[PDB]
Amino acid sequence: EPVYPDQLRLFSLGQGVCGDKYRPVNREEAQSVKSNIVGMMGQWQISGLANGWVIMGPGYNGEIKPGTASNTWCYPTNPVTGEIPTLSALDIPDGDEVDVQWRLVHDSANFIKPTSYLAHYLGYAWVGGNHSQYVGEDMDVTRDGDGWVIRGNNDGGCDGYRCGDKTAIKVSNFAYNLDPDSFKHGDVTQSDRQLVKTVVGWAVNDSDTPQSGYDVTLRGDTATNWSKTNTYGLSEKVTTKNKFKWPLVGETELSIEIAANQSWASQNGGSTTTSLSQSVRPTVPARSKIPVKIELYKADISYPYEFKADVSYDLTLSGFLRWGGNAWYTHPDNRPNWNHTFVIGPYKDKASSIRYQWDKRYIPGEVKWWDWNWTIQQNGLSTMQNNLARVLRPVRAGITGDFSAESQFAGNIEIGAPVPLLRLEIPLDAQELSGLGFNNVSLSVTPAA
Amino acid sequence: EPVYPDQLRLFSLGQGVCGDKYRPVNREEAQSVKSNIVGMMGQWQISGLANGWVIMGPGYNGEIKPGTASNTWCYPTNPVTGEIPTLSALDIPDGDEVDVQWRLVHDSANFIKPTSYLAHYLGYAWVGGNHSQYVGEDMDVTRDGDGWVIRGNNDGGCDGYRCGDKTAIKVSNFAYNLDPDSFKHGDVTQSDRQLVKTVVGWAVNDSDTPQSGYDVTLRGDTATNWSKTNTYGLSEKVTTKNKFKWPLVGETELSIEIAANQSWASQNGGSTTTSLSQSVRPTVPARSKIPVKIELYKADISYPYEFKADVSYDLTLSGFLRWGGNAWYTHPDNRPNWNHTFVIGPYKDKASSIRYQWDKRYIPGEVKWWDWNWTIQQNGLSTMQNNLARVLRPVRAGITGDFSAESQFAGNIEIGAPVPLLRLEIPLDAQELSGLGFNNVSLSVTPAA
Repeated sequence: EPVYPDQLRLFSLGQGVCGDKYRPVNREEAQSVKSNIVGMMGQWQISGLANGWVIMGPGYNGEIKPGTASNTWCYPTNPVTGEIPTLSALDIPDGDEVDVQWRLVHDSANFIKPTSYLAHYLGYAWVGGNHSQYVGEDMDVTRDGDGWVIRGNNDGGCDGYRCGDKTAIKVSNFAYNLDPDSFKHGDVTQSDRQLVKTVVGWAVNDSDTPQSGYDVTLRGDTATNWSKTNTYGLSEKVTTKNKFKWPLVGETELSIEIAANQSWASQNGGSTTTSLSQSVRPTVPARSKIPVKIELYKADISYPYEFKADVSYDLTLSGFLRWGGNAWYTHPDNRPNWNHTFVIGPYKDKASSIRYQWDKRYIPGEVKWWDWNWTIQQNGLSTMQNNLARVLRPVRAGITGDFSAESQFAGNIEIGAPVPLLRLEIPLDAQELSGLGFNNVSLSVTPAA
Repeated sequence: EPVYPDQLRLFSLGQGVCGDKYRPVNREEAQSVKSNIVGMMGQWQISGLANGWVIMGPGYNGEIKPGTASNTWCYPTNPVTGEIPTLSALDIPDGDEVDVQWRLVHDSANFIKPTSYLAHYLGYAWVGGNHSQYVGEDMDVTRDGDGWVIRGNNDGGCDGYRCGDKTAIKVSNFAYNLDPDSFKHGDVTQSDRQLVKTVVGWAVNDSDTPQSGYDVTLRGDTATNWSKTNTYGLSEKVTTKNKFKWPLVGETELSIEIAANQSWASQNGGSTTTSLSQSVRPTVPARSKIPVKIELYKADISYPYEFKADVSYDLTLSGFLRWGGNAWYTHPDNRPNWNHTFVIGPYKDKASSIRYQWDKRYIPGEVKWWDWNWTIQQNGLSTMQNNLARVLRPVRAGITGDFSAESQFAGNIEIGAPVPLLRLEIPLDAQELSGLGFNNVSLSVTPAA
């Protein structure tokens, strides 16, 4: 009877008052899911729990102590049970795309067997070859254009009504979305950082009155020459939902961003240029000057990287539905030749979401596709969870290569101790800085605004 | 004027209804933070925005479309401005404790400079050695028991009231909490699952009445032998707040768990027996028997692992407060020798929490220590934000080693096509099975419920 974070619900109805049909989560429970509750709160928020206890936002390390609050963390009085576990991803080794599909589609234990049992549990008939008495066994795996078809082998002769019409399991419409959070790198091959130059000088306040309201700003541009290899071909078909900054490693800093909805192998490197945008606002006492320093750098890195790409695809089951032993909601007995497709990956619509239908299996208005509750009474809550936990298991391919970058950048503008005497007195040799890789470098003393 | 995700508050009062002193977040605002709002929502949760618009939970891919809901995502009508930015973590490689601490503390850019400036901005005097005009330079970092002290060098003479009384930045009381989520693993060295045996038999329905409503269940014991190495000593002082199961890699199922509050290096292996409890619900027709199968495996895995430990510590600033330029709330001008600790990491209390004091700087009765608003007027909001961001930047140390496991388990109980002719006639050789490492194995038949 564990509490399912995702069923929790926050209410604002007074001390210890839950919305209708829910009840308060007590500390004991709050403790077991502490991580998930704090994660849904504001930094300094205080929400109430049962029997004079409260739980605090991450700002408070999620402390749970005695207290009162007008809002309450509530949980269903009649909790929906048997959620589908989320197993750890099945890592597929990088390779060419076919290398990846092959390894997935021919995996008996992790794919063929479990998707087959699904079709079987749903109601499809003859999901297995004539050479086995068990389901998901003796199955030919045939290529069919882009997708793959998995059917029971007919070789020889079978015996049973329409036993000759084996169920097909079509796998198609593959996509590989790169997960920027799975970044990882090896031994930092090349690494080093040099101080190519320090720009020094003064800012002066020639008056008898001190000065504040003036921003000292330094602008200019520099560059970063980078490159990344892509050991395999799958790279050509992997994309990111949204752009991102390449992770920092070591000390050296970089300015690199990968585009979204664009191939990973098409963004193999290049030379981009960066701005310089510091703007300090120092106070200089009348008849005085502060020393101002600016350090210029040049560093570079080399290291093997590795990101993970989530593999998603369409699962299509087609054959005919059993007699007095079916899971469609109408429960046909005319052996209709059904054709359904679930999407194994991000939500698309209710019809294709095993997870959706399964989690709303109790709101009658929602059960418009598969009667998940029926499969549960037929095989038992466990067999169903486990079966689905395998089919919905996260499949991931690894994308690897080499990374190397060279960049130049400025440190911060630093001001020192004022000294007895706003205008600047710091020499810039536009020519020289340029030679070192710093362009249109300039320093502006301008009124604050 | 960005919306601060962590200032959001959910109310359950009806379409568009926010609690007092709060207003409904609109589309555009919801857009710019979509990632965070959807990350604070239950999987299938649907919450209202302004003007009949609704934002959906993560299970729905966080979709924003026209809709109505009972609860509303709200925002303050007077938010606290200028939140301290949260930078990207600073990853430090594995190594012995001192080495890890050294790499953090001896870091000028990420540590010395930022913490020095903090002390400078707060009013501490002489935060730098007399070899540099700039704050945070010519700093001597010395070992002070278990901590470290960063104090300005004193060689030679100095010039300034009590300038020989350099402020000291003392870093101490380090803690390291391993993040079970940070888990990563290299190339799977050893890996493979041998089918050591496959028990086969039949389940017979001695009646004319098609029996069902009873489930067959296998049960017994078998061991899992695991070992792991810890490359460095940082391990001896790291823990986990709560226990956890070791992550599943490949197919080889395991059952192993790390205890909480037990040094990582003290849990390097052992042999832990694991049970086995499969079960199926065979619906067998009249006068019939079905073939049942149970494959028993043996698999082993080996791979280098790596987690991440969050580094926390106390930061104490001590020196005297500058005259006419100070930030303690009472603003002393008697150059008192001050002493103060900040806890850099999880929350501990108000006095030692920069984030708290910063977010509550506009509540008069909350300003009992440092006057943050002062520093803003003294250096500018942007300068203060960037400094505190560097100072509060998350620091994670990496934990590494090798892991290897060898276990045994049963696959699911599979059943086949019922055949013309509940008791089980599946033979179990206790001795054979015990000789293969499978003990107390048995098959029971009981009422499905």
